[PDB]
Amino acid sequence: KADPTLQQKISQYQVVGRKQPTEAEPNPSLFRMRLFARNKVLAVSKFWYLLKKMKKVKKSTGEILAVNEIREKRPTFVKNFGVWLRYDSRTGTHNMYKEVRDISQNGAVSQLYAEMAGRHRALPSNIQIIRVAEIKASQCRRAHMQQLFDSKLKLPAIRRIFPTPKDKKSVFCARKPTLFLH
Amino acid sequence: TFKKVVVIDCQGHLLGRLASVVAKELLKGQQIICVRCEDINISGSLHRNRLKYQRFLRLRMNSNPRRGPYHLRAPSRILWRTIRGMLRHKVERGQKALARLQVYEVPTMVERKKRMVVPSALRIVRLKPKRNFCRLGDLSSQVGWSHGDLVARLEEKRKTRSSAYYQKKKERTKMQTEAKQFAQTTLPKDQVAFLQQYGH
Amino acid sequence: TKQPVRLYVRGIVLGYKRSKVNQYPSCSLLQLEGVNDRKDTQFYLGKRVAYVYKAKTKQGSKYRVIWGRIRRPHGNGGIVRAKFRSNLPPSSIAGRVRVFLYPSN
Amino acid sequence: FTRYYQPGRLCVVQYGPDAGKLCFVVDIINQTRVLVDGAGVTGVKRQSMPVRRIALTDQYLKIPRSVRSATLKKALEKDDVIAKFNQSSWGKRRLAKEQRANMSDFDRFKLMVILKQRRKVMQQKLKSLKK
Amino acid sequence: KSVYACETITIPAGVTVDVKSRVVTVKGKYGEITRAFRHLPVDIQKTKSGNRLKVEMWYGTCTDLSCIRTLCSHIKNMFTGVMKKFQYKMRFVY
Amino acid sequence: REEHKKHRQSARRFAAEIRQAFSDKMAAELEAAARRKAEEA
RNA sequence: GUAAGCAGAACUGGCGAUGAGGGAUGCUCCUAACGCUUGGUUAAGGUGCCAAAAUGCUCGCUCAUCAGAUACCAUAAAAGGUGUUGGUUCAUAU
RNA sequence: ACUCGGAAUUGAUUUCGUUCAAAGAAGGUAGGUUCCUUGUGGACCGUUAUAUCUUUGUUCUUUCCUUUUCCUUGUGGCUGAGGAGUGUUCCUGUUUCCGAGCUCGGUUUCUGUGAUGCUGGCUAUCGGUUCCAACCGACGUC
Repeated sequence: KADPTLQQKISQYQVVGRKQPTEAEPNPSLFRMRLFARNKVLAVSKFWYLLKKMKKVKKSTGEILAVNEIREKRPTFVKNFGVWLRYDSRTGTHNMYKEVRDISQNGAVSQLYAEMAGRHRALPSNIQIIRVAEIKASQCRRAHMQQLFDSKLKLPAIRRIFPTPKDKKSVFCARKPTLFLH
Repeated sequence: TFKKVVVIDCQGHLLGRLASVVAKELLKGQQIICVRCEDINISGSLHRNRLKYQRFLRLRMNSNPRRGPYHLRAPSRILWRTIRGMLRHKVERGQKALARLQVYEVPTMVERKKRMVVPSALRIVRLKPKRNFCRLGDLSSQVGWSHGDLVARLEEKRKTRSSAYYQKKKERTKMQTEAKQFAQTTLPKDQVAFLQQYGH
Repeated sequence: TKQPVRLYVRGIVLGYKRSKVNQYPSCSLLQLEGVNDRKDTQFYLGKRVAYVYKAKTKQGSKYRVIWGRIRRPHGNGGIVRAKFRSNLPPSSIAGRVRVFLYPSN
Repeated sequence: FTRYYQPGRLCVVQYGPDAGKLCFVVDIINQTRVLVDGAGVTGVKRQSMPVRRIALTDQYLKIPRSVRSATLKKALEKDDVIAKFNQSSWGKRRLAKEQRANMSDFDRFKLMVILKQRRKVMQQKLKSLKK
Repeated sequence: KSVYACETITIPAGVTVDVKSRVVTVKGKYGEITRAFRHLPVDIQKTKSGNRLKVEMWYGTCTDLSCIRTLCSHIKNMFTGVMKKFQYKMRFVY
Repeated sequence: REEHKKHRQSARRFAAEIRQAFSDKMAAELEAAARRKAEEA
């Protein structure tokens, strides 16, 4: 009943692996990382890829302990996110800082892969979102965020093209439609 | 699953978007008239579309251009081509579909009947505003369609003719709905509350 | 005079089940008046159909029929597949067809 | 330019699963899409609905901004906006289309017997008022 | 892009203004100009204290925001038209 | 259902044990970016 | 070898000996290999019309007085742009 | 092939939600000032007051989603059942309830392996040989 179509199917996951015991080196140092992914499996894939860049570890030489799903605390109300990220253009790599507004962190990251692909043509494979912090209104530094802030904000509905539920739709009509609506 | 005839008003309409709806309905067996084809619209500016129509006039059979692509100047005849462009018209079935279609640039006959509107293929809906568009009546009179200002005169004549019809009808729409309010009182008080459930 | 009181839904023969390049004229293809989704279609499944047409000669009357029935829906639109006793003739295309509303529920 | 996407404006939801139910706005998320809900008894769970889907209604109840779903229900019951919309036209014919759908066969027969009996009396006055 | 933007125009004393639809008649003492603005997506509307003419657009992208001030400059020219006229002196050279 | 209400104090303590740890790293990483601008220039 | 739908090799897979569905059209690409068939389900690939299936839903970018549009594939580069949309980093709102 | 439904479980032992309590805040309500373009206005000051929200406890809620195994009623498609007989004695199922220690034995009616059941039209249709139409396909050798 809840509409599948609006959002991407991102969920946030914590991951914790630890390399692997040896007779030289027993009890290693443990790791932790928050990741965004489709699934409980595909988080672990992305964990081992990212941990390979940091430290001399692999999926064969490593061992994973826990994959905790994380969600929002309170998803009812709207909040500002300052997303840090990197991506790979056809020249080279660039770090960015985007600012997105939605009810959830999952909703923000869904909205960002749309935005990032649409502008910069950045493929899903290249993007790696580094950290997604919650931000106060008096903190966002982007101008498109600032217009929205303030109580009593109003927005008039202009040019009302309605996506008719199917079956409602007919190929011919009589009257010609009315878009200003009022 | 369909009416006997369906007369289309073609003002406000986008040329391909209209034609693609109209094509599929001719194949399903519906008989169609198109009407006021001079006022039909196209996206892009007037200069842009006339430059595209000049690429069309450049085409001809070089051996004997009597034979080759017939460059049809009239708006009615232009719309007719793009509907035929969306049909397998060499096969026998495709030909039958064109037979159903009637296109006019408004005559007698079907001023008296109602004209419908395809809402999906419509400029106020589709073209995001500011984005420049072009009327086919302008584009045709640029390229040697002589009869612009008759289709001005005849329409302007039969709009005055129609507004005379309107004010008869509008007086006797009042007159029925006055006599409705008497008749709704005098029949018993149960059945008045019955109709106000279901709207009438 | 005219036919009094019709108890059928009325329907057009679109074509056959096909690809770009292959008919499968076993399975005819059918549009119904009103009906516009898969959700609206699930009334009409099972329900029995007739192409009627007329001929130059057979058993005391000029008209023929080909009986069939509705099988299953076809795509996210209303359109719905059918099976007739004979395969349907390709003369019957853009051709009217009576969907009766028995068998009931 | 009447009608604003603002807190506590009433909305008819035209597309989507809800289809035809009424809702209140809470908060604007960004320039598309808004934090639509209903406490009750429309019974539309709160969500990030797009702006395209929802026709704005004339009536609003004034409340401040982002809002708890309980504190609608208190501020609703004083005003009764959902009742007041339902008085006016558009509101009436919304309920007509619900109750036309739900007619029995005898209930559809009832209608056309009354409506034809009206037309006997309607035609008698249309001759008499002419005279 | 940008949620709201509104510049306002001062009407001088010996003039009247009648904006029905987009189209703006300006009658003064000397003559009167009418001029249409059915290109621009914009809400023109004069005030309660009727020697001021506000004008606004919601949702203006940065190209289309630059048509708010183009309105004001054209309407201001129509005022100093119907009061004062526009003399253009041209000199011959040879 | 009674044993659900038993440990539900400790359930929220796991939610904090996550969000504290990455919010400290969030904070600690940004101060490293501040020092490299100062020390080089 | 300047290069070639050029010449000569290594490993595996094809074409040749091989149709079917897709790439509009193609011996070699993709899916997939074939006894006659009834029903069901997919693959590659697609859903405005030709054409079976979305003028479906949802979020960005683009206005072209030669827009662009799907691997093999039916060409485009150095160098420019205060056209527009974002980013990185300095300096006083620009 | 599509559906109306439920019953327990896993996570963060509640994601939420909801009743209170204190604390804090701004995208600052009542309240003061004040200002125009008189507004469903804006600046300054105010922290719940004639609106609130968030953090942190607490009041009682099992659904959102997500693990896990399993019982369900509603419509439809394709294929199949046929020369007689007797009838359940054995056999599996469902069921009457009697005893022995959820499990086994004895006993009664009912249904399967042993099910085709009812009914209509025509005695010319059905079918076949020919030619023709229509939609889709379809350009010997080295």
